[PDB]
Amino acid sequence: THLNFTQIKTVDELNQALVEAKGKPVMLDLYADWCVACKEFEKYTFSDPQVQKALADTVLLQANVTANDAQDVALLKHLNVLGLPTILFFDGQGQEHPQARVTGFMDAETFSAHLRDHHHHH
Repeated sequence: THLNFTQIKTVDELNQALVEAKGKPVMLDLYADWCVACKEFEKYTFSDPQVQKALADTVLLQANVTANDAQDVALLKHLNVLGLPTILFFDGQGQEHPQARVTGFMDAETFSAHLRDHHHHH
């Protein structure tokens, strides 16, 4: 099984997705078909009900940079991404918190702990 991502391609598209998500946290997954740890996230981590349920109230975005085309490269540069896998997290105000970035494989337990570490105005 698999998470329900919304694809974005460009910097502009990311920004409008963040505008529409405003009020809910966001996770942006940076993916490529050739990225082994990205496939491992799908196999071991995003497939785990604990992770799925933990992410149920998060807007999930994905950028597929497989081609490394001009738009992909501009997005990666804009986000100061150094390589894959990278997962970024934005709060409900749209602010990215760099300490939350995930830049290597994490199993379900580790990823869930990362996610843990604003609900109904609390």
